Amino acid sequence: GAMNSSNYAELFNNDIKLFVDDTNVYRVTVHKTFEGNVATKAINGCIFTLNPKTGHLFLKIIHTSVWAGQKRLSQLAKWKTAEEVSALVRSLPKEEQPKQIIVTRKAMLDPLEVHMLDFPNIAIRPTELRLPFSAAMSIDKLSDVVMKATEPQMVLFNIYDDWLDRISSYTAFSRLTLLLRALKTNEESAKMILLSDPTITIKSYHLWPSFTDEQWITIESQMRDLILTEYGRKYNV
Amino acid sequence: MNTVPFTSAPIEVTIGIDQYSFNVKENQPFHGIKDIPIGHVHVIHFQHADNSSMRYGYWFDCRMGNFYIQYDPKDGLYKMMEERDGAKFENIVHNFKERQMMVSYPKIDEDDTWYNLTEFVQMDKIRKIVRKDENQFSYVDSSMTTVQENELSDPAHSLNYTVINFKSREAIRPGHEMEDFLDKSYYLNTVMLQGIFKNSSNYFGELQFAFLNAMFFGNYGSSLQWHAMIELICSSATVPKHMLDKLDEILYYQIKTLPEQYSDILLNERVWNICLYSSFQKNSLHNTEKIMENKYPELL
Repeated sequence: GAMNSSNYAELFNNDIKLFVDDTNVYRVTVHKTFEGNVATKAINGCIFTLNPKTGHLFLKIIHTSVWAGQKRLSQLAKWKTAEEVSALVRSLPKEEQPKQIIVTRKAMLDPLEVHMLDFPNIAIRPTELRLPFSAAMSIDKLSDVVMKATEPQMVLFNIYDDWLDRISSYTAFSRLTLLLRALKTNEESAKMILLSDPTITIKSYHLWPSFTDEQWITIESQMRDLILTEYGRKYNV
Repeated sequence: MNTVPFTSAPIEVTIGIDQYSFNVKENQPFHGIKDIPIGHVHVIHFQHADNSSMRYGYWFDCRMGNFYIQYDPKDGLYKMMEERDGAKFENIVHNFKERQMMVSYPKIDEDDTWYNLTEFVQMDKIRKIVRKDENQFSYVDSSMTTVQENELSDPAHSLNYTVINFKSREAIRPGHEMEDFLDKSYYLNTVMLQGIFKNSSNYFGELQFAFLNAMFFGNYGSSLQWHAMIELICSSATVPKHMLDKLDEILYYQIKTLPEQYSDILLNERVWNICLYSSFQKNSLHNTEKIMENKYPELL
């Protein structure tokens, strides 16, 4: 069934699993027409498919051309996400195919179950976790490869950089969810915190800065503060 | 006009015949049911006074043989049996009739209710769903599970309804996942109508047989099969006009006959709200929507 706080350590066991987040698949800007009606213009999207154990991100870029002359786009987006995840799975060798796929939105269950009928042993699960994977487009290099894409593309990243050299997958996922929660709550402030010291750079092959263990504790502390302030503001408490 | 004689009534019992029922007292001189209309299937059904659990009964057609009921004190139920001796049977029936020991099938001449509930139901199809080939009649009870319920456990005592599963390789063509899930026309028309049932008459017969099992025995798997078969039509964009017109007529008489007080257990809120209000056929079931809205507005 559903993945919650109670079964949280299961994310870091040796059963291959993938989170699928479809939030950034169908992206639009809403604008006024010359006649003063409203109209949407789609921009490039992305499926956010993550192994939480390894940090291996499968970023399927959804180019605007996939929407051309299609109807009910927000429904189609769920199905197209399900098609692409099913295609990814089939493309992996048997021993790399997941034993579970956790969707971050319950509306993805039926599309994904139906696209995965050929895989009866892969469990499709919802989650009670409010995961901030929507903020993935606040990571500059991910945002950059999506917006530049001129055709459908799959780009492979490690969202944990080299962190698993020094910390466990539990701690790496905690760090990642904290950075993404910060970026989601106040993007400007989060990005300021991450780059305010110019001596700390992002390696060409990395997504986040090259922080020492001490510096990660300072950063993580600054991210917690950012999240609580914004909360106190939101709710006047 | 045909007859199902009873050898005796040794235990107090509520006896059902189609949509009618009679209380019989323990050792009452009851010797059966006469004037049973030829041309339809019938169901004789039982609910013991002492144990109001296990409703149970027999589907039969009088054209196929001479049938009687006899209590078995060992297995503790009213059993149907066939009498092969035509002259012994005629002589039993004439005696009980002369002594007026038989209730008359109480059909009102205006009243097409049974016809309307069993229009497509045929004994040959019931005997493929309920497999006991040595008998020309079929036993069903409250507790009998379906082939589909089993898969999710004694195969002999199962209800072999056609398995319908919206999230099955049967229901979904590879590369038509969204089309086939959101519009079940290919499942309905190619897989089920052309493929399995052969024609809408077999499909409607199973639908109507499933409802009657749900209504008369409170058989839960029967109710599930009845709703699945309604849902497959209503969830299909492409249905022959004649099938939609007939479905409206079928469903109207099922809703019309349902005991008012069992609507809560026999009707699936999600299926009915989806079929009448959300589905492709939301506007194709005028009679059904009007009786549902007038008789069970709570459910909707």
